[PDB]
Amino acid sequence: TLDLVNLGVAANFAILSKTGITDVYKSAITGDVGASPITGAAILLKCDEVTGTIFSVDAAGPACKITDASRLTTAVGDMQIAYDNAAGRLNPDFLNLGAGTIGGKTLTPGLYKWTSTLNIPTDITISGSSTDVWIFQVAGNLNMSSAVRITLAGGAQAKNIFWQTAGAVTLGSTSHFEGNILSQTGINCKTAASINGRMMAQTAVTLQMCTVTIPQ
Repeated sequence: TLDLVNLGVAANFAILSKTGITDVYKSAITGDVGASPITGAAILLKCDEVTGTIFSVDAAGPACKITDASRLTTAVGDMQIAYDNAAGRLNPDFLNLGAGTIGGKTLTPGLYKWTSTLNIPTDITISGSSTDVWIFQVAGNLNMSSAVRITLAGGAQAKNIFWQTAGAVTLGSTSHFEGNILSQTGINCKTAASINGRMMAQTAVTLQMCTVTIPQ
């Protein structure tokens, strides 16, 4: 059975990036947000958008920000370890499933690999027990189209799902995502996209009136 990706301190964040967090007001974030090593000024969230703590490396950032460089250093470090752990898993259960387009699929537990961009143009289901683990390894971009919903079935939980992407993630407007995103690059959410899962970007997270909730 497939081991969890250990996020270490990064587990405490709904959104963690390296070059900031942009926003089209109003978004709804539940969980802590942070960015390092970029200045807190690069977090463009207001205080009324975040239920949780906004962490900054410095004296800049939103009014409510807490300055904690040392915690953000560990979190981003942990996020990179998680990214490398997820990317490094061997012996996939699936390689190039749906030739890189997986709309309408029900995904069962295990390790999936794509040597391409992964596209999700229509609704999918992720189906398994409360303790089953999914790791999706994507060597290109990850695209989910407008209005596309990931459904969890069988007791599958968002905290047991990891999406590792070598390229940028693009969540289409009104889309509903489930799981942790470990992006080597950006995570770009469009108007009124929901994410039940963490957005861990080694560049930036961009929001457009999005809802982000840390998985429970």
